[PDB]
Amino acid sequence: ASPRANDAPIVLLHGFTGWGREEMLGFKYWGGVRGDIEQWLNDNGYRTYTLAVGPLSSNWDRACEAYAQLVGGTVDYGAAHAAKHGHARFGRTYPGLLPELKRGGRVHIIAHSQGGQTARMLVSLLENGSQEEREYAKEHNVSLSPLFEGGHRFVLSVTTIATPHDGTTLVNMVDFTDRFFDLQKAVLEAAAVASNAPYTSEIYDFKLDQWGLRREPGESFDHYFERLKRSPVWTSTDTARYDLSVPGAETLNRWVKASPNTYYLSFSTERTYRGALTGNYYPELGMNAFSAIVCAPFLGSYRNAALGIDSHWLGNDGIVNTISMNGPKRGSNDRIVPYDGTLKKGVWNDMGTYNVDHLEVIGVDPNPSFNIRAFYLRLAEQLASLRP
Ligand SMILES: [Ca+2]
Ligand SMILES: [Zn+2]
Repeated sequence: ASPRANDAPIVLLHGFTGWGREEMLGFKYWGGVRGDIEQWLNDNGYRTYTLAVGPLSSNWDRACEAYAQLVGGTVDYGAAHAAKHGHARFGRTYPGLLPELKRGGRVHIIAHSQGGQTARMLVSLLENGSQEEREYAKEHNVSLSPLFEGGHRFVLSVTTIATPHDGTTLVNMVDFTDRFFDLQKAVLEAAAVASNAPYTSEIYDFKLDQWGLRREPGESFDHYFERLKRSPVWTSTDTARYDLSVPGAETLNRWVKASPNTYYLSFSTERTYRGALTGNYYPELGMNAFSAIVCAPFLGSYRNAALGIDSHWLGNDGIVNTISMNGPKRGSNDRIVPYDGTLKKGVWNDMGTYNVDHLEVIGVDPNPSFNIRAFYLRLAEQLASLRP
Protein backbone atom coordinates (compact mmCIF):
# COMPACT_ATOMS: atom_id res chain seq x y z
CA ALA A 1 0.00 0.00 0.00
CA SER A 2 2.41 2.66 -1.25
CA PRO A 3 1.15 6.21 -0.60
CA ARG A 4 2.25 7.81 -3.87
CA ALA A 5 2.07 11.56 -3.30
CA ASN A 6 3.55 12.85 -6.55
CA ASP A 7 3.79 11.97 -10.23
CA ALA A 8 6.96 13.94 -10.94
CA PRO A 9 9.14 12.42 -13.68
CA ILE A 10 12.61 10.98 -13.05
CA VAL A 11 15.82 11.78 -14.92
CA LEU A 12 18.98 9.65 -14.77
CA LEU A 13 22.43 11.28 -14.68
CA HIS A 14 25.73 9.44 -15.25
CA GLY A 15 29.24 10.08 -13.89
CA PHE A 16 32.66 10.55 -15.53
CA THR A 17 31.64 7.76 -17.87
CA GLY A 18 28.25 7.65 -19.58
CA TRP A 19 26.46 8.11 -22.89
CA GLY A 20 22.99 8.53 -24.39
CA ARG A 21 20.46 5.84 -25.20
CA GLU A 22 21.37 6.24 -28.87
CA GLU A 23 25.08 5.65 -28.20
CA MET A 24 27.15 2.49 -27.64
CA LEU A 25 25.02 0.55 -30.13
CA GLY A 26 22.19 0.42 -27.63
CA PHE A 27 24.17 -0.87 -24.65
CA LYS A 28 22.71 1.08 -21.71
CA TYR A 29 24.87 2.81 -19.10
CA TRP A 30 21.87 2.58 -16.78
CA GLY A 31 21.38 -1.19 -16.75
CA GLY A 32 24.32 -2.57 -18.72
CA VAL A 33 24.20 -6.34 -19.06
CA ARG A 34 21.36 -6.54 -16.52
CA GLY A 35 18.82 -4.71 -18.68
CA ASP A 36 17.33 -1.24 -19.21
CA ILE A 37 16.60 0.54 -15.92
CA GLU A 38 14.70 3.41 -17.57
CA GLN A 39 12.40 0.91 -19.26
CA TRP A 40 11.72 -0.93 -15.99
CA LEU A 41 10.76 2.34 -14.30
CA ASN A 42 8.50 3.56 -17.12
CA ASP A 43 6.82 0.13 -17.33
CA ASN A 44 6.07 0.31 -13.61
CA GLY A 45 4.43 3.73 -13.71
CA TYR A 46 7.41 6.05 -13.27
CA ARG A 47 7.99 8.40 -16.21
CA THR A 48 11.76 8.34 -16.57
CA TYR A 49 14.26 10.05 -18.87
CA THR A 50 18.01 9.80 -19.39
CA LEU A 51 20.38 12.77 -19.56
CA ALA A 52 23.74 12.61 -21.36
CA VAL A 53 26.31 15.32 -20.62
CA GLY A 54 30.07 15.63 -21.11
CA PRO A 55 31.66 12.77 -19.15
CA LEU A 56 35.07 14.47 -18.70
CA SER A 57 33.74 18.00 -18.35
CA SER A 58 33.53 20.06 -15.18
CA ASN A 59 30.40 19.74 -13.05
CA TRP A 60 29.64 23.36 -13.94
CA ASP A 61 29.58 22.60 -17.69
CA ARG A 62 27.52 19.44 -17.16
CA ALA A 63 25.02 21.37 -15.07
CA CYS A 64 24.64 23.92 -17.87
CA GLU A 65 24.29 21.08 -20.37
CA ALA A 66 21.77 19.34 -18.11
CA TYR A 67 19.71 22.52 -17.76
CA ALA A 68 19.31 22.91 -21.52
CA GLN A 69 18.47 19.22 -22.00
CA LEU A 70 15.66 19.59 -19.47
CA VAL A 71 13.96 22.83 -20.51
CA GLY A 72 15.23 23.15 -24.07
CA GLY A 73 17.46 25.74 -25.67
CA THR A 74 21.12 26.31 -26.50
CA VAL A 75 23.64 25.45 -23.80
CA ASP A 76 25.03 28.63 -22.24
CA TYR A 77 28.09 28.12 -20.03
CA GLY A 78 28.02 31.72 -18.82
CA ALA A 79 29.93 34.68 -20.26
CA ALA A 80 32.20 35.08 -17.21
CA HIS A 81 32.96 31.37 -16.87
CA ALA A 82 33.74 30.98 -20.56
CA ALA A 83 36.04 34.01 -20.51
CA LYS A 84 37.64 32.74 -17.32
CA HIS A 85 38.65 29.35 -18.78
CA GLY A 86 38.97 30.02 -22.48
CA HIS A 87 36.27 27.83 -24.02
CA ALA A 88 33.12 28.62 -26.01
CA ARG A 89 30.18 30.21 -24.21
CA PHE A 90 27.54 28.45 -26.29
CA GLY A 91 27.18 24.76 -26.97
CA ARG A 92 24.65 22.36 -28.44
CA THR A 93 20.95 23.04 -28.82
CA TYR A 94 18.36 20.71 -27.29
CA PRO A 95 14.58 20.48 -27.80
CA GLY A 96 14.12 19.96 -24.07
CA LEU A 97 12.80 16.81 -22.39
CA LEU A 98 10.56 18.54 -19.87
CA PRO A 99 9.65 22.08 -20.95
CA GLU A 100 6.84 22.05 -18.37
CA LEU A 101 9.46 22.66 -15.67
CA LYS A 102 9.36 26.35 -16.61
CA ARG A 103 5.71 26.36 -15.53
CA GLY A 104 5.30 24.67 -12.16
CA GLY A 105 6.56 21.20 -12.98
CA ARG A 106 8.88 19.33 -10.61
CA VAL A 107 11.43 16.54 -11.16
CA HIS A 108 13.41 13.82 -9.36
CA ILE A 109 17.08 13.35 -10.23
CA ILE A 110 18.88 10.03 -9.74
CA ALA A 111 22.62 10.36 -10.23
CA HIS A 112 25.48 7.91 -10.19
CA SER A 113 29.11 8.54 -9.35
CA GLN A 114 30.23 12.04 -10.34
CA GLY A 115 26.71 12.75 -11.58
CA GLY A 116 25.91 13.34 -7.90
CA GLN A 117 28.04 16.47 -7.75
CA THR A 118 26.43 17.71 -10.95
CA ALA A 119 22.92 17.25 -9.59
CA ARG A 120 23.82 19.18 -6.43
CA MET A 121 25.29 22.04 -8.46
CA LEU A 122 22.28 22.20 -10.77
CA VAL A 123 20.04 22.72 -7.73
CA SER A 124 22.27 25.41 -6.20
CA LEU A 125 22.38 27.28 -9.51
CA LEU A 126 18.63 26.93 -10.13
CA GLU A 127 17.90 28.35 -6.68
CA ASN A 128 20.53 31.09 -6.34
CA GLY A 129 21.99 31.47 -9.82
CA SER A 130 25.47 32.97 -10.08
CA GLN A 131 26.57 36.40 -8.86
CA GLU A 132 29.77 36.31 -10.89
CA GLU A 133 27.75 35.75 -14.06
CA ARG A 134 25.17 38.35 -12.99
CA GLU A 135 27.69 41.06 -12.11
CA TYR A 136 29.69 40.29 -15.27
CA ALA A 137 26.60 40.52 -17.48
CA LYS A 138 26.13 44.13 -16.38
CA GLU A 139 29.71 45.37 -16.82
CA HIS A 140 29.96 43.98 -20.35
CA ASN A 141 26.32 44.33 -21.37
CA VAL A 142 25.82 40.78 -22.63
CA SER A 143 22.86 38.41 -22.48
CA LEU A 144 22.38 36.34 -19.33
CA SER A 145 21.03 32.78 -19.16
CA PRO A 146 18.03 32.38 -16.81
CA LEU A 147 19.97 29.61 -15.01
CA PHE A 148 22.24 32.20 -13.38
CA GLU A 149 19.36 34.44 -12.31
CA GLY A 150 18.31 32.12 -9.50
CA GLY A 151 14.78 31.68 -8.23
CA HIS A 152 13.97 28.45 -10.06
CA ARG A 153 13.23 25.47 -7.84
CA PHE A 154 11.72 22.71 -9.92
CA VAL A 155 13.92 19.94 -8.53
CA LEU A 156 12.07 17.93 -5.88
CA SER A 157 14.72 15.36 -4.96
CA VAL A 158 18.32 14.42 -5.63
CA THR A 159 19.53 10.86 -5.10
CA THR A 160 23.22 10.05 -5.35
CA ILE A 161 24.65 6.55 -5.72
CA ALA A 162 28.39 6.02 -5.12
CA THR A 163 29.08 9.73 -5.44
CA PRO A 164 32.48 11.15 -4.47
CA HIS A 165 30.97 14.06 -2.50
CA ASP A 166 34.37 14.49 -0.88
CA GLY A 167 36.39 13.22 -3.83
CA THR A 168 38.34 10.01 -4.36
CA THR A 169 42.01 9.30 -3.70
CA LEU A 170 42.26 7.45 -7.04
CA VAL A 171 43.26 10.80 -8.56
CA ASN A 172 46.53 10.58 -6.60
CA MET A 173 47.71 7.42 -8.36
CA VAL A 174 51.11 8.11 -9.96
CA ASP A 175 49.90 6.99 -13.38
CA PHE A 176 46.32 8.21 -12.97
CA THR A 177 46.39 10.01 -16.32
CA ASP A 178 46.91 6.79 -18.27
CA ARG A 179 44.82 4.67 -15.91
CA PHE A 180 41.80 6.94 -16.11
CA PHE A 181 41.60 6.59 -19.89
CA ASP A 182 42.25 2.85 -19.64
CA LEU A 183 39.05 2.77 -17.57
CA GLN A 184 37.18 4.57 -20.38
CA LYS A 185 38.57 1.93 -22.74
CA ALA A 186 37.59 -0.88 -20.36
CA VAL A 187 33.96 0.23 -20.44
CA LEU A 188 34.08 0.42 -24.25
CA GLU A 189 35.28 -3.18 -24.39
CA ALA A 190 32.66 -4.33 -21.91
CA ALA A 191 29.92 -2.82 -24.07
CA ALA A 192 31.54 -4.19 -27.22
CA VAL A 193 31.63 -7.70 -25.77
CA ALA A 194 28.00 -7.45 -24.67
CA SER A 195 26.96 -6.52 -28.22
CA ASN A 196 29.31 -8.97 -29.94
CA ALA A 197 31.04 -6.17 -31.82
CA PRO A 198 34.58 -4.88 -32.22
CA TYR A 199 35.15 -2.01 -29.80
CA THR A 200 36.37 -0.06 -32.83
CA SER A 201 32.75 0.06 -34.01
CA GLU A 202 31.45 1.72 -30.83
CA ILE A 203 29.83 5.15 -30.75
CA TYR A 204 30.82 7.30 -27.77
CA ASP A 205 30.58 11.09 -28.07
CA PHE A 206 32.47 12.99 -25.37
CA LYS A 207 30.57 16.20 -26.19
CA LEU A 208 33.61 18.51 -26.04
CA ASP A 209 32.22 21.10 -28.47
CA GLN A 210 33.08 24.04 -26.18
CA TRP A 211 36.77 23.08 -26.40
CA GLY A 212 36.67 22.37 -30.12
CA LEU A 213 37.54 18.73 -29.42
CA ARG A 214 36.11 15.88 -31.52
CA ARG A 215 37.32 12.47 -32.67
CA GLU A 216 38.45 12.87 -36.29
CA PRO A 217 37.20 10.51 -39.02
CA GLY A 218 39.25 7.31 -39.00
CA GLU A 219 40.92 8.31 -35.72
CA SER A 220 40.89 5.50 -33.16
CA PHE A 221 39.82 6.04 -29.55
CA ASP A 222 43.35 5.17 -28.44
CA HIS A 223 44.67 8.05 -30.53
CA TYR A 224 41.86 10.37 -29.43
CA PHE A 225 42.47 9.67 -25.73
CA GLU A 226 46.14 10.55 -26.27
CA ARG A 227 45.10 13.95 -27.63
CA LEU A 228 42.69 14.43 -24.73
CA LYS A 229 45.39 13.82 -22.10
CA ARG A 230 47.26 16.87 -23.44
CA SER A 231 44.19 19.07 -23.87
CA PRO A 232 42.50 21.62 -21.57
CA VAL A 233 39.85 19.01 -20.72
CA TRP A 234 42.63 17.29 -18.77
CA THR A 235 45.09 20.07 -17.89
CA SER A 236 42.76 22.86 -16.71
CA THR A 237 40.86 23.26 -13.44
CA ASP A 238 37.58 23.37 -15.38
CA THR A 239 37.54 19.56 -15.57
CA ALA A 240 35.97 16.46 -14.02
CA ARG A 241 39.55 15.57 -13.18
CA TYR A 242 39.85 18.51 -10.81
CA ASP A 243 36.36 18.13 -9.32
CA LEU A 244 37.06 14.44 -8.62
CA SER A 245 40.08 15.21 -6.43
CA VAL A 246 39.74 15.65 -2.67
CA PRO A 247 40.67 19.35 -2.77
CA GLY A 248 38.52 19.93 -5.83
CA ALA A 249 35.49 18.33 -4.17
CA GLU A 250 36.08 20.43 -1.07
CA THR A 251 36.22 23.59 -3.19
CA LEU A 252 32.95 22.40 -4.72
CA ASN A 253 31.43 21.88 -1.26
CA ARG A 254 32.19 25.43 -0.15
CA TRP A 255 29.49 26.97 -2.36
CA VAL A 256 27.27 24.08 -3.48
CA LYS A 257 24.94 23.71 -0.49
CA ALA A 258 21.82 21.63 0.15
CA SER A 259 18.61 23.49 -0.64
CA PRO A 260 15.98 23.48 2.14
CA ASN A 261 13.35 22.88 -0.54
CA THR A 262 14.59 19.56 -1.91
CA TYR A 263 15.07 16.05 -0.53
CA TYR A 264 18.53 14.53 -0.78
CA LEU A 265 19.11 10.78 -0.60
CA SER A 266 22.52 9.13 -0.72
CA PHE A 267 23.56 5.53 -1.28
CA SER A 268 27.04 4.33 -0.38
CA THR A 269 28.78 1.33 -1.90
CA GLU A 270 31.60 -0.98 -0.84
CA ARG A 271 33.21 -4.13 -2.24
CA THR A 272 36.35 -4.64 -0.18
CA TYR A 273 37.46 -6.58 2.89
CA ARG A 274 39.93 -5.54 5.56
CA GLY A 275 43.30 -7.22 5.98
CA ALA A 276 43.76 -8.38 9.57
CA LEU A 277 47.46 -7.55 10.01
CA THR A 278 48.07 -4.84 7.42
CA GLY A 279 44.89 -2.89 8.11
CA ASN A 280 44.56 -2.20 4.39
CA TYR A 281 41.56 -2.98 2.19
CA TYR A 282 41.35 -5.51 -0.64
CA PRO A 283 38.94 -6.27 -3.55
CA GLU A 284 36.31 -8.92 -2.84
CA LEU A 285 35.64 -11.76 -5.25
CA GLY A 286 33.37 -10.55 -8.02
CA MET A 287 34.56 -6.94 -8.28
CA ASN A 288 34.83 -5.93 -11.94
CA ALA A 289 38.30 -6.88 -13.19
CA PHE A 290 39.70 -3.47 -14.09
CA SER A 291 39.03 -2.08 -10.61
CA ALA A 292 40.23 -5.20 -8.77
CA ILE A 293 43.59 -5.16 -10.52
CA VAL A 294 44.25 -1.48 -11.22
CA CYS A 295 42.26 0.66 -8.77
CA ALA A 296 41.17 -1.05 -5.55
CA PRO A 297 44.67 -2.02 -4.40
CA PHE A 298 45.73 1.64 -4.38
CA LEU A 299 42.46 2.95 -2.97
CA GLY A 300 42.68 0.40 -0.16
CA SER A 301 46.20 1.39 0.87
CA TYR A 302 46.81 5.06 0.04
CA ARG A 303 47.10 7.29 3.12
CA ASN A 304 47.97 10.98 3.51
CA ALA A 305 48.35 12.15 7.10
CA ALA A 306 48.51 15.86 6.25
CA LEU A 307 44.97 15.67 4.84
CA GLY A 308 43.44 13.24 7.31
CA ILE A 309 43.11 10.54 4.64
CA ASP A 310 43.40 7.63 7.08
CA SER A 311 42.20 4.06 7.63
CA HIS A 312 38.56 5.14 7.41
CA TRP A 313 39.24 6.14 3.78
CA LEU A 314 40.55 2.75 2.63
CA GLY A 315 37.24 0.90 2.28
CA ASN A 316 36.02 1.43 -1.29
CA ASP A 317 33.86 0.28 -4.21
CA GLY A 318 36.74 -0.11 -6.64
CA ILE A 319 36.67 3.53 -7.77
CA VAL A 320 35.61 5.78 -4.88
CA ASN A 321 36.34 5.71 -1.13
CA THR A 322 33.19 4.58 0.68
CA ILE A 323 33.51 7.33 3.32
CA SER A 324 33.20 9.97 0.61
CA MET A 325 29.69 8.96 -0.53
CA ASN A 326 27.11 9.55 2.20
CA GLY A 327 27.13 13.32 1.82
CA PRO A 328 29.30 16.46 1.50
CA LYS A 329 31.45 16.77 4.63
CA ARG A 330 34.70 18.53 3.76
CA GLY A 331 34.15 22.26 3.34
CA SER A 332 30.43 21.69 3.84
CA ASN A 333 27.76 22.46 6.44
CA ASP A 334 25.10 20.19 4.94
CA ARG A 335 23.56 17.90 7.54
CA ILE A 336 23.66 14.13 7.06
CA VAL A 337 21.02 12.03 8.84
CA PRO A 338 20.74 8.21 8.92
CA TYR A 339 17.54 7.00 7.28
CA ASP A 340 15.07 6.39 10.11
CA GLY A 341 11.93 5.62 8.13
CA THR A 342 10.95 9.11 6.99
CA LEU A 343 12.65 11.24 4.33
CA LYS A 344 13.42 14.83 5.31
CA LYS A 345 14.15 17.79 3.06
CA GLY A 346 17.11 20.12 3.27
CA VAL A 347 19.27 17.29 4.60
CA TRP A 348 21.11 14.23 3.37
CA ASN A 349 19.14 11.10 4.11
CA ASP A 350 21.88 8.47 4.47
CA MET A 351 20.13 5.42 3.00
CA GLY A 352 22.92 3.00 3.86
CA THR A 353 25.86 1.12 2.40
CA TYR A 354 25.40 -1.64 -0.15
CA ASN A 355 27.75 -4.49 -1.04
CA VAL A 356 28.22 -3.73 -4.76
CA ASP A 357 31.02 -2.09 -6.69
CA HIS A 358 31.00 1.10 -8.75
CA LEU A 359 29.92 -0.58 -11.99
CA GLU A 360 27.79 -3.42 -10.60
CA VAL A 361 25.41 -0.87 -9.08
CA ILE A 362 24.37 0.37 -12.53
CA GLY A 363 24.54 -3.07 -14.14
CA VAL A 364 27.62 -2.61 -16.34
CA ASP A 365 29.31 -5.41 -14.40
CA PRO A 366 27.37 -8.52 -13.36
CA ASN A 367 26.63 -9.53 -9.77
CA PRO A 368 23.85 -12.13 -9.41
CA SER A 369 23.65 -11.42 -5.68
CA PHE A 370 22.48 -7.87 -6.39
CA ASN A 371 18.78 -7.68 -7.26
CA ILE A 372 19.23 -4.54 -9.34
CA ARG A 373 15.59 -4.47 -10.46
CA ALA A 374 14.21 -4.44 -6.91
CA PHE A 375 16.80 -1.85 -5.86
CA TYR A 376 15.65 0.76 -8.36
CA LEU A 377 11.94 -0.06 -8.17
CA ARG A 378 12.10 0.42 -4.41
CA LEU A 379 13.93 3.72 -4.82
CA ALA A 380 11.36 5.03 -7.32
CA GLU A 381 8.57 4.05 -4.90
CA GLN A 382 10.20 6.12 -2.15
CA LEU A 383 10.67 9.13 -4.41
CA ALA A 384 7.03 8.86 -5.53
CA SER A 385 5.88 9.03 -1.90
CA LEU A 386 7.46 12.46 -1.32
CA ARG A 387 5.06 15.37 -0.87
CA PRO A 388 5.93 18.60 -2.77
CA1 LIG B 1 30.77 -8.49 -10.50
ZN1 LIG C 1 33.61 25.24 -18.41
